[PDB]
Amino acid sequence: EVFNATRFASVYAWNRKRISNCVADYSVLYNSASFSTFKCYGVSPTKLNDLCFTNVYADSFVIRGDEVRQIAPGQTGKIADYNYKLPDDFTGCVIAWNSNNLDSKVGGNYNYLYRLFRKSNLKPFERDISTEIYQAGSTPCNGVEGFNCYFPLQSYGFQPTNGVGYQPYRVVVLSFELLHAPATVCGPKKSTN
Amino acid sequence: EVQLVESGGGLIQPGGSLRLSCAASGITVSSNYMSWVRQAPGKGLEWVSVIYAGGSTFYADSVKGRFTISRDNSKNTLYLQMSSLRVEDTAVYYCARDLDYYGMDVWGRGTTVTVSSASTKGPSVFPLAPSSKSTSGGTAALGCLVKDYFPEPVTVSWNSGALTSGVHTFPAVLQSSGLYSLSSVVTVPSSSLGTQTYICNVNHKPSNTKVDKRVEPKSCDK
Amino acid sequence: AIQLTQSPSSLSASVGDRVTITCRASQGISTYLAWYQQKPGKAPKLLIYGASTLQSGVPSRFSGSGSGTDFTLTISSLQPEDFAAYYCQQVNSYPPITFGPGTKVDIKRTVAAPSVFIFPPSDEQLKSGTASVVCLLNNFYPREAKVQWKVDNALQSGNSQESVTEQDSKDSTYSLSSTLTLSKADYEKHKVYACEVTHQGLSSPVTKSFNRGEC
Ligand SMILES: *[C@@H]1O[C@H](CO)[C@@H](O)[C@H](O)[C@H]1NC(C)=O
Repeated sequence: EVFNATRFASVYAWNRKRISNCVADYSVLYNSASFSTFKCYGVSPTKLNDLCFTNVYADSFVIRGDEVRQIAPGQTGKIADYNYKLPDDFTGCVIAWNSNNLDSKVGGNYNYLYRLFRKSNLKPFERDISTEIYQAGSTPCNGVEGFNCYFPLQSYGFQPTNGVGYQPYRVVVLSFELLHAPATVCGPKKSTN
Repeated sequence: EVQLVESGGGLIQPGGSLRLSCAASGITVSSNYMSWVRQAPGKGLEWVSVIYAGGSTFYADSVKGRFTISRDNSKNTLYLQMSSLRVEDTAVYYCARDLDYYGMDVWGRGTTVTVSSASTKGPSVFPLAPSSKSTSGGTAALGCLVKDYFPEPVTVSWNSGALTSGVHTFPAVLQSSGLYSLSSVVTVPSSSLGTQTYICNVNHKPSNTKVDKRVEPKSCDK
Repeated sequence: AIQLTQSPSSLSASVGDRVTITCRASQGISTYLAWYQQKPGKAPKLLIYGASTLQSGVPSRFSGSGSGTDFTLTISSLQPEDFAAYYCQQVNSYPPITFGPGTKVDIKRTVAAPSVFIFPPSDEQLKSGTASVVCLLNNFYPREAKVQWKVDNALQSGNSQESVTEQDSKDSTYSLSSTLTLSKADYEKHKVYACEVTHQGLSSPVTKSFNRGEC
């Protein structure tokens, strides 16, 4: 239901997934040639089949493929700086693929929104879903849009006619947690006759 | 009102290092996004950089190892420090403010820096005047040249900037002498030129010169 | 990268005439381009949001459209101050955002004969040994101003710098200038100075004269 979910969520409202007490088979993921990009930092995805983690987490959203390269520790992404901050010492894997067939409409699909304004970058894995009208200066907006009174969000529109640099991409990022606690995820490789 | 207050540069040889600034007189700087502009003469305008409310920076290809931009919220001022200049860098440069990512609001008047082999030289001013009888137009044409000055441009004002609506002027050109020159004309009733006299203020930043010239009639009655 | 070209590279229109300017893209953008107005010696100005969203304080006469790659602009009723040049700018991505050729849109009101004015060299200029044969073709339109300078009715066309100004929105006419850069001795040796000007406001090419007696 993470990779074959029919709809995803917007980047400002990125869902928060917990994986524990189950066996993770990443071979189903990296063997399939249906994902545009496959980046893992500080960890070997092939060797993930015989390692254990205290807790494994996933995040899913849809953004532009050109914005994907922004997501990296030590780097700043225009969306990422206000939608998804990532620690420098992060360890995990990032996978993304195009969704032109399912996330593009001839008339456009404007239902997906995104955070646009804030006065400081958020902390790693910190979300902001407040709908309060952004203030561009000293004069209070008082909840009425207009000059210097900007709605905090805006939308994305996508069409099949959009090019490769314009098509939406479905993004999945995996984060692994290893506290001073027993692990909850194991691998099935050692099964034999 | 909304307006941008810009620092101002000067004539520097290639490879020079300088810092500029620009204060926003419209809105508090911390509450908005802004930038600067590069405009090669007669070519176009190029994006260069931008700072983010989280303090993040982002450069263009040509300014990564060449330019640096900073801010003081208390001064409501956005700065810019340059390094490793080139000759072709000589071009009028403007300032960008972005109330929205997808557009532009208020342009600065721009600050100019010259990078060439010619040195700053004091101007030479030779006055001109026609005959008040010969004023074939109800408002006649006058003459006052600021020549052999380097570099351009020239601030314009005649008396105190009061008489400006009717004022018409020609663009300065890099003359055959390798320097620039220009002239300005003021609009007054032709009867006034029979007796009256006016001044033409000049404010040279690049040459630190201020020349104001009177317009004496030659006493055409004599 | 996206490459752009603006059509046309010059245009000819009258007061209230429908002016339509179009830009074309090589790649498919949805709503991420900006039409801007920038008069010479004047700053650019916001015109549109997306493709057809009006901005603040702009008369409704301004109009625009375009999507996919072909990107248009429209003026419902041309206005005299609209003498300017139009270009494009994309959103985000790379800094450059290259565009097409330069354009001059010309306003049609009338056709007027050029006005000839002449100034003498200054006393300092005489002492500078460089007389200024200053001529001003003011209030003329079209810009097709043909200028000949025959000193004592003998042509010396070289070593002079010509400065031409754009049309003025007040009078819908261009202005031209020129000034000669030689030695003075011949000037006082010379007697009468003549300028020949040909323009569509003249039934026949008019020529003026200026004797040395006038200062
Ligand atoms: C998702 O569903 C498709 C068909 O509906 C299937 O081919 C694919 O294997 C599924 N994904 C995974 C990870 O099993």
